[PDB]
Amino acid sequence: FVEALARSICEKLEQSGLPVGGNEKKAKLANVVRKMMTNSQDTELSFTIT
Amino acid sequence: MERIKELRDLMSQSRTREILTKTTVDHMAIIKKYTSGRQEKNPALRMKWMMAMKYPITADKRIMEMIPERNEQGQTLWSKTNDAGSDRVMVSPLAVTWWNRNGPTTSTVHYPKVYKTYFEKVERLKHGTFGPVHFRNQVKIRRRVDINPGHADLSAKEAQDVIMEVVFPNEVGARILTSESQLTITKEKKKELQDCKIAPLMVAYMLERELVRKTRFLPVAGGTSSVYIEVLHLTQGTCWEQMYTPGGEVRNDDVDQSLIIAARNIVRRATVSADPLASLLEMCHSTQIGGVRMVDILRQNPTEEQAVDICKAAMGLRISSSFSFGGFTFKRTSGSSVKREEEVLTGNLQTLKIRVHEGYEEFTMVGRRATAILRKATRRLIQLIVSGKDEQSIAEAIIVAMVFSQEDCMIKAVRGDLNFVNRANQRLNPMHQLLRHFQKDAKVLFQNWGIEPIDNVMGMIGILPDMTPSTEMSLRGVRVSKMGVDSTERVVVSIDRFLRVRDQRGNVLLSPEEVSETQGTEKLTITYSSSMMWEINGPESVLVNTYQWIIRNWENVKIQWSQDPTMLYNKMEFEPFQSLVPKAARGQYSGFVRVLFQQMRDVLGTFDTVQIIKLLPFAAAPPEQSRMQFSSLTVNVRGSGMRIVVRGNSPVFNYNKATKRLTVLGKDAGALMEDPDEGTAGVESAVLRGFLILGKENKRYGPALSINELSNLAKGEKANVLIGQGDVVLVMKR
Amino acid sequence: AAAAAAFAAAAAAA
RNA sequence: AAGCGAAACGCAGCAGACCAGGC
RNA sequence: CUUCUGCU
RNA sequence: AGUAGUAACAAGAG
Ligand SMILES: *O[C@H]1[C@@H](OC)[C@H](n2cnc3c(=O)[nH]c(N)nc32)O[C@@H]1COP(=O)(O)OP(=O)(O)OP(=O)(O)OC[C@H]1O[C@@H]([n+]2cn(C)c3c(=O)[nH]c(N)nc32)[C@H](O)[C@@H]1O
Ligand SMILES: [Mg+2]
Repeated sequence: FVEALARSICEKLEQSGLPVGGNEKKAKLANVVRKMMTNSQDTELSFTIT
Repeated sequence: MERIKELRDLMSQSRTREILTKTTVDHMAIIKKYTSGRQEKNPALRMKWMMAMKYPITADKRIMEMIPERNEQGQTLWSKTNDAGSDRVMVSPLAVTWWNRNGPTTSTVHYPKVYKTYFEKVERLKHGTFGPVHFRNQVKIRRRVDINPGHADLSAKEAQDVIMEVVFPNEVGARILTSESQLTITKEKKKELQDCKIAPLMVAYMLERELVRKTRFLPVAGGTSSVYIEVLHLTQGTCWEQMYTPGGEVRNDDVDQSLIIAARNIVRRATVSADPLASLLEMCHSTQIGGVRMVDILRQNPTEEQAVDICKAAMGLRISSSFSFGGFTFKRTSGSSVKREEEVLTGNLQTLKIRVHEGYEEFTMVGRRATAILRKATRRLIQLIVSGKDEQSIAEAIIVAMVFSQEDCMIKAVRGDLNFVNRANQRLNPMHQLLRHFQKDAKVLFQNWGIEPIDNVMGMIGILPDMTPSTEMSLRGVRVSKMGVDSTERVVVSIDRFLRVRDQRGNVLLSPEEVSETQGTEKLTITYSSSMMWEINGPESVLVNTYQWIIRNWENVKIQWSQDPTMLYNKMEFEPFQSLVPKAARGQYSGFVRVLFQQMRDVLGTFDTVQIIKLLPFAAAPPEQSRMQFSSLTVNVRGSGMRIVVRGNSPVFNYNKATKRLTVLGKDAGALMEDPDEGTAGVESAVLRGFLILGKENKRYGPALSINELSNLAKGEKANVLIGQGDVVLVMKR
Repeated sequence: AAAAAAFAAAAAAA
């Protein structure tokens, strides 16, 4: 039940790439990262931490 | 009959009797899987190891009477030893080979009928047609595609209902078939499954495969239909495409959808052309949908769509001037409207960008079970007269009309868990999501829509939120007609050079502006047969191929840009890219880039190959002079505005200096040859309109400045400007 | 006067 | 357009006197 | 000794 | 001995 609740919550979170899997996960990550890079201001320097 | 004898024998044993008596049917689901054998955590090694032992296979105890213990060579086919945890005996693979060699044979005419899903693949592959293989820069996008199309007229429940009724007619339960499609399928399967001894579980599994719809996320580049997704590995490659036409018949809905997507792409591309009508005719005559020329398909498939009709008018066929929305065919009888994106907040706090239509308009809606006359204005329903056959149909037609109105009272009526982005975070169509949500539950919308007094008119009856008709009160601008409403007819029209369709009286029926801007995916693969083979591809492919063409023809493009740039800008190879640049900013970007190129040419040296390659596609549109300075240029890609930075590298457009390679949207576009004429020598001269980038700041001419604030400089003075990704540089105004 | 509705993608209300 | 665990159950009246009062 | 087993 | 590497194998239970 706790995992079911967490999964239901994660499905609504854009940054949470856990519930999805396979190509669906890669698609979600690519879309999310794309939008994140887009909405970023042209005058704002950007860095990525891995 | 022997099952009862076996049950008696089980009852006789004490432990078995206790198990049978104590365990309920409900408890069976738990004890059914009560085993000791733990799932193998390394099946490959265990299989490789067990094939060496004498008896790795387990066979039903019956085999002992069906196969000799040893063959003519003396090899033991089976052993009397009992498998641990079951009655199955342990046998060697020689037993399987012996059975396949001289075991008991039976008729197999039932297998193609029960395994129809697998045999249809072979049947359609045998009749498939292979075209030439074209090497291209394939850009495969990940999206949900159909694995098993199933039956279009049956849902999950309907499929299971038929399955159960066909395989286990006695165990069906209280469920009853309630559709002509279900009855026909059940009759056909029962007729086909006569005297079938195949295991019922396999029959049910195969029927489920054939009936239940299944979808999966795959990286597709061509058609997303099941007939195309199954052969996706063979057709679409990483650097090539194999023209393939699967055998058999194709679903009419797939052809209609593919034709719509192709027509929309064609009109969107031809709209930015110098001769839109000629371009549309040439594209339509060259395009093919699933191996069928679009020219001959438009003459047989109505597919009413703001783009299909246009294409038909261009072809001279009579158009319908109608569009399908929420299962209702809308025909605009009077009035006109203009689309515009508006930001709205729903009742669940979500924020959306909906394409609101401005202007009074009057429509006729025709549905399978209803017909209505609608009159709407900008985000407001003026009047609606429904003539549905049933109360449920009336509710459905009203909900569709309210959603189509886009009234604020309906947007605020959205409640509960409604998502406008799928699990893949892709942006769904807000109108479809609203329509689906309100069809699932319309009580809130009806409650919050509003009520108005009814003017007593013969044949018109009001309707209340609780769905009961009333004569004194009704929903705002809603009436129900009991006498019916009138009807489809195709009207010949004339199309001018700019794709503006007009009737016999000259009234403009269709224009390219109303065509939907969504860049969708075709169910059936679309093939183009012109020199610019990527003319009607999607956004990412169009961008990658445009820059690839620029790089491949760089040895000539550089000469043309340096000598006759005005004629080069009008090259047709940039027209598809212009289809992605926003209509409003097209002229501004063209003028800005043209001035930047001219100033780069005036200033001796300072040639920048990467800057020219990056900005060349934006110069194609006609110039529109302005004082605006652009830090980035926006291009539409599947509803997202990708920003190309004028100075520097961005994920959308990057030039790796180490490898001297260009990547567009992560796809390699080519290497730039070493040019002795480049000689950057620090100064850029191609970042600001009328300003030269001297280089690194020095904290002397000024602390910092903005891109727009820099307009204060008159002439000759130098100052520091914060341009790009936080990179302040010294600049000089001419 | 029974008539169709062309393209359709909707389910029944409750 | 979208998409996941890829049986059985709406009462009822006294009546008849006499008094006071209402326009 | 013989019996039993190579994921328990 | 050897495998191998934070602990085993170099048979084990009757
Ligand atoms: O699956 C897609 C589309 O295929 C590409 C498919 N489809 C449309 N028509 C058919 C068809 O006849 N047969 C089949 N098999 N499939 C068909 O429907 C789906 C549409 O997807 P999507 O592209 O997202 O929808 P889109 O075309 O972008 O817009 P949509 O929301 O459906 O609207 C349809 C038309 O209605 C116009 N419209 C909406 N409103 C609110 C108004 C309005 O208020 N006034 C006017 N004048 N027009 C309005 C939309 O702009 C669009 O033109
Ligand atoms: Mg009185």
